[PDB]
Amino acid sequence: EEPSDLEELEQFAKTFKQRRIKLGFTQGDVGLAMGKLYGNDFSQTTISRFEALNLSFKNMSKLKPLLEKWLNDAEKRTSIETNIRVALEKSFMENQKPTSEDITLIAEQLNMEKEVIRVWFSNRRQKEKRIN
Amino acid sequence: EEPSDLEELEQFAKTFKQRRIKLGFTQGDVGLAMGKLYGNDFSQTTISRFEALNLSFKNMSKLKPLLEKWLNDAEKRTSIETNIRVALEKSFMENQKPTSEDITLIAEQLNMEKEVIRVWFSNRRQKEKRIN
DNA sequence: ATGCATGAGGA
DNA sequence: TCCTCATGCAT
DNA sequence: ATGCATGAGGA
DNA sequence: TCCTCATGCAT
Repeated sequence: EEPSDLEELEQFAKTFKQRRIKLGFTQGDVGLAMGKLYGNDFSQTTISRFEALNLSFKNMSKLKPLLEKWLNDAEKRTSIETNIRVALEKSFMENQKPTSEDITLIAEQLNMEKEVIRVWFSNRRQKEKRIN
Repeated sequence: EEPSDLEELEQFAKTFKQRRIKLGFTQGDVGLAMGKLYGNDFSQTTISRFEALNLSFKNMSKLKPLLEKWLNDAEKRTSIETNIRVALEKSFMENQKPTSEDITLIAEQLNMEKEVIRVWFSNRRQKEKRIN
């Protein structure tokens, strides 16, 4: 094993956030600098997820090398109802990956558009793969 | 959470390795291409650790964004004795972070240079923070 | 694929 | 000094 | 900081 | 179609 393991990534995240704050940069500032200085800008959202390890170990591993260059050098949409959420969570608990059919049922059952439900389960499986 | 969570990073790693092999590139080839095309070369070791998630979630998160640019576009040293290792592991089990004093003891006790032992525990704590 | 090491940054 | 974190030479 | 979404790539 | 994975707009 050559790449950073989980404990090391947690330390890098710690260090990165300290340096950013020490230097007076916002998460947004860093994301913008990454595009200006290294050719790949990142959003405030991604910088926030990285610093909190709210990403999978696979994604954190891709990003760490990129953010490390910065560190060295610096030196219509629909909103889901509260009750529908809980039920959705309950379902996720039963089956993490419902089929197109299971899903269609669950949609009508909750009276929600199919695509919205398909996406909710996709987002939920992704969140479950996050470190934090 | 915006960055990739653990499950998503595992999927990206899977995908990345499949594409690399499908395209006929070695891990070394990719590491070299990253320097030629994106300005930050990586070693075969890092590409191997990334593909196996033998890095922390923090480090995987840094690397994923960088390797993602590639993926899109492609489309004197001392050797430790076997018995000393086991004992060292036993020790690690008792105390993960021994002090300079604890360490010095353990060194003489095993008749090994101090620095070598300090480094072994540092490497061991790092390995423990890895996803895999 | 991985053991032993280095080096930057902060401790 | 000495840790953490990222990374890699040598094997 | 995070809910809901998109889009690339493969399934 | 439809998943996984990376990423972000809008809130």
